[PDB]
Amino acid sequence: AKRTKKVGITGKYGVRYGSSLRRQVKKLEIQQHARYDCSFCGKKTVKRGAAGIWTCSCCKKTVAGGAYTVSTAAAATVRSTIRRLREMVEA
Amino acid sequence: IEAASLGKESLFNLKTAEKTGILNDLAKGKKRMIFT
Amino acid sequence: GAAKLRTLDYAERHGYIRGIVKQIVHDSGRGAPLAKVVFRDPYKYRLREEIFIANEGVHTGQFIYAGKKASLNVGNVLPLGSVPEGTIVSNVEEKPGDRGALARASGNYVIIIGHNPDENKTRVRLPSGAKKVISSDARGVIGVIAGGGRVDKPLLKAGRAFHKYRLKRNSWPKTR
Amino acid sequence: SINQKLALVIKSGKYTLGYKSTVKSLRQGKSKLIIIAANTPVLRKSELEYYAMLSKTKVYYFQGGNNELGTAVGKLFRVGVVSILEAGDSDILTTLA
Amino acid sequence: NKPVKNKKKTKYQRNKAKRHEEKVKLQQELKELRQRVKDLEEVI
Amino acid sequence: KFLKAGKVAVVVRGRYAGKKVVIVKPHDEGSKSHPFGHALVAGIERYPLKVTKKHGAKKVAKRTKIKPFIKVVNYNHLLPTRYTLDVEAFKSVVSTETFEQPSQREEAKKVVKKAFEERHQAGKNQWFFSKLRF
Amino acid sequence: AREITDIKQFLELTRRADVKTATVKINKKLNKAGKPFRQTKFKVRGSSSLYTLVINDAGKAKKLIQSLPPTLKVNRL
Amino acid sequence: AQRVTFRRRNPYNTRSNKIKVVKTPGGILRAQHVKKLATRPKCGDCGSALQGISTLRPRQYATVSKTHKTVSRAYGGSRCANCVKERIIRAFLIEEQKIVKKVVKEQTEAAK
RNA sequence: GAUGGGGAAGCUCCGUUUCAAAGGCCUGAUUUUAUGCAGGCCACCAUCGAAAGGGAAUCCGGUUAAGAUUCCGGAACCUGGAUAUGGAUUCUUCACGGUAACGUAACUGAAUGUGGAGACGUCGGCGCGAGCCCUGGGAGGAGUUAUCUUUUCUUCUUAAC
RNA sequence: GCUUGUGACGGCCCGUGAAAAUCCACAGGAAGGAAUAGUUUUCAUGCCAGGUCGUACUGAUAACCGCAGCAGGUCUCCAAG
RNA sequence: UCUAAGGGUCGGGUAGUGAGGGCCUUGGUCAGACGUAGACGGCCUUGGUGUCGCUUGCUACAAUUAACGAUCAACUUAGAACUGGUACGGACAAGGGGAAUCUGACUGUCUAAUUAAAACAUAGCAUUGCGAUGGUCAGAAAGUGAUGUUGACGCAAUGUGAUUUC
Ligand SMILES: [Zn+2]
Ligand SMILES: [Zn+2]
Repeated sequence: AKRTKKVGITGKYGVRYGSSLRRQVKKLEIQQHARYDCSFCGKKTVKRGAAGIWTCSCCKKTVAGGAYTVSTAAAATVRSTIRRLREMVEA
Repeated sequence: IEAASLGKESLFNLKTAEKTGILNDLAKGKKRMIFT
Repeated sequence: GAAKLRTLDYAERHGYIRGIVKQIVHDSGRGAPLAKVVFRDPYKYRLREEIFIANEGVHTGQFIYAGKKASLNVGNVLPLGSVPEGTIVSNVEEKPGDRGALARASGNYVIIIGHNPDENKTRVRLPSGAKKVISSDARGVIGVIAGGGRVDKPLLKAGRAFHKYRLKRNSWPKTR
Repeated sequence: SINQKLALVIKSGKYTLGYKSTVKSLRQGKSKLIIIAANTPVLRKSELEYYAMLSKTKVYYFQGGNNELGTAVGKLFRVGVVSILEAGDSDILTTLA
Repeated sequence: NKPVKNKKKTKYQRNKAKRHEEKVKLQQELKELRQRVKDLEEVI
Repeated sequence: KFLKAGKVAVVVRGRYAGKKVVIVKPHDEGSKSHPFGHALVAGIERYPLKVTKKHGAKKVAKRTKIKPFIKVVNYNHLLPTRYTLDVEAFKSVVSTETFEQPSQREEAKKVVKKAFEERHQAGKNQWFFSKLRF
Repeated sequence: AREITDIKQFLELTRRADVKTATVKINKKLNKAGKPFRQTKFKVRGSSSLYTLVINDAGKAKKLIQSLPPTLKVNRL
Repeated sequence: AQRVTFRRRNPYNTRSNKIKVVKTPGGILRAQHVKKLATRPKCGDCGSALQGISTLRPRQYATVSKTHKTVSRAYGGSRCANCVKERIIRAFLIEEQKIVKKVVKEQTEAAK
């Protein structure tokens, strides 16, 4: 079930560093150590190699992304706006 | 999707072959040129 | 190797030159990952490597187009005059020939405000918020520097600070 | 809708799922239409287009990746390319989509 | 061609097949020894 | 239905990968010896060297040499093209029974070699006699 | 050290131009828990390699010993 | 219970000073220095260990024959045959695109 | 850390590739001017600095008062060079086989371009191998035996290549 | 089981963990090469040669440093029941 | 002194047709050099160790009891009787524990030889400056050197030093 009520992945830090700091570290840590889907082959085979570098286990593609998650919201919106205004350049 | 689109421009294009007009001629292999 | 754009030449001034991304690698002391991009030397029959700063979305095996008439896609570098209103660039050249000076840190970019009639000038909003006018011939990579959100994670440990700052030139631990 | 006509074809006609089966069908001259995921590698896309041009077969690019195409066809696995061998009930062959 | 239809040889049957191959190869090597022995008279 | 005799394909697997062959006999059903859809094909192992105006007579004669080969090929190991090449000059020599005899392979290769050399000297099918750069 | 199997190759090798010395070695062994039998090793000394031929038949070994060249110098045991 | 020593003068457990223990015809244990293990050569495109190629230290390749170092195919000793197949297909389709695109360009500039 | 340069009254200093004429290579009856070298090709800067990093290749047995992977005996390997015989190949000149992964005793190659190896952090468990440890039978040697113990100890090994 | 080597994996990093000599291969094809005759020293065999300097012994409560032949200090390998 | 539990490897058939491998008990033809002896060996079996069998092709419950048997091996656990104690982790090895107050968040750090902290550092916290014709510094000044393989998620200086709550 649940070995830890609240602390979660932050259980390796014990009682140290303070509750608020452990909470702040928790979300980014969960993002970082997670396994993400691959946009190129469609498999959940993408893991971080270093902060910003994400590699797919299958299809062996390395992509650049966020420090602790594959994509950032800023990058997603920049991608979408580039698409939109280049379409309007065409039109 | 955009990576695939990036490749499409340089490699063989079925849409461009269809736009060329002659289709069955190309299927029979009527146009041939040598480069390099 | 330093992270610099391609040296300016006729191909990038008028048409486009196509390179391919070979690897996306980690640079010691730098937050942003680097991209190795191989181009064909227009004069000599030999391949030339370049070390760009990877933007978010750049991936191995991708085609990167550099020049005035290259597609407005993330990863492609363009003269600022070739891009429309409101675009977002990275590694922006301050002036033609410097090979990139603005918005090089992770998660940072430069927005385009508007162009100029009288000459080839463009104005831009820098990450801090300043509004600067550079030569419209200055190049930039489309997109945002990869590795964003890095500063959001607390270090939590003097040891993590030690490992971070031993690679930099900043003196650690600090005195005075 | 495109998903609805694909569902009708899957529930009524003949289809093959996968690159090797669709290439075999194109080689044997059995296919009518090939639906190709937007996520497919560009080399495979161009090769499939060349095969379909040689076999006089229509090519439609599905909007979405392997997961989307698989779940649209109605399977629980990712599907990259579908070949339509018979569309006796559905009218997907003639529609502009 | 016909479909795969799965199925499997287990462990014991594979052991017996390997044993038969070893016995056959042992006899083949004995025959090779006989061939090496025989030609001595002819060469002498 | 386009894999037939006379079609030109590109070998993509095997020792002759990257060469251009012409299909002399397609067995879509297969056979007992090759239980897969295959094709008897004839191709060029060594392309003739590209000559120019300057080259002398002996130089041209020695640079227009072609080494052919004959092989049974799985369909999955062919990249079929849109081009056609007249196979009638060796349909009789290139057959199923030829591949069972190393000497018959040799004679059939002689036939295919002289046919391809005649076509190249006549100037036909310069793409088929052109080498792929990959 | 190399083991040679063909008797024809062994004889051609013993007639080779660089070969001067050979050795005949006698071993007492058992065949499949059987009676104590004789094994004759012929070791021809080449420039690079010593070539060993193992014969398990005493009569064949004797006849080969007769078949050896005269100029070759043989060391027994 | 027999204890051994390094036989060269390097007294340190370095990467190039690794030993094994072997029993000799004299019935004693002895150290035997072992060379570094060889690495399989890798494909020039994908980086996978290409098969049919011997695994030797770099200087040792100068001693073996050609057959040990190559396979009988284009790019035999350098690429892994799936990369070769993709290279062939890409070259062919690049040529085909050139033909079609040139025809289209000529017709377009005719009708433009 | 020199040279090229530039400083400094000077002993010398700065800098490590530049603001240097920084050196190699191919062809020629360059068809006339009659005994004077012509036409071309390619780009980069010393050197030192590790007996623990990288790195060609040797093992066993024996031998001395004191030597030993170095001597002795036997058995190998590396590098460079000259070359001959066999094999292979060739009148389809520069090999055939295998659908394929690929195979083999070989199976020509200058410029030029490119790739691999060298060549790489730390921790955890899992699998496998080697030496050692423990142990059974049998063939030997030694100890114990006041009483008991088919017993206690020990030899039965195998290098590079 | 112990020591050690090794394989396929997993974890950690805002830390992602040398270079060069050197050897091989690929692409290319300047060329050269056979019929009462050629080629191939990346197959086998055969021939020749390998200079200079270190090499004994200790490595520590007797061989080094502390004015000593000091109850001190000084890197590392093997490791039985 | 017992009891219970925890494993490995091999095991499918005869009812049934007929051939295949090997010293083929005895019996049959061809037939091997050396020192009265003479093996091995180049050929065959319906037999043998209703005509056993070591082998494939197969009908016949192939096993829904292989839910069992033959064979091999290691040390762990749990429990129950009995039994001697002035003692049973018998030597060795090996935490004293608790209730309140002050202090520093912590891990860490320097005083080699009388001063190891309440001081230094630390992640976090806030402020301030800098877009290259720039900032911080070194330097009296410079064809001023570095930071700089640097570009605001950066560089640097300040002051407070975990975190929460009141
Ligand atoms: Zn992927
Ligand atoms: Zn590959």
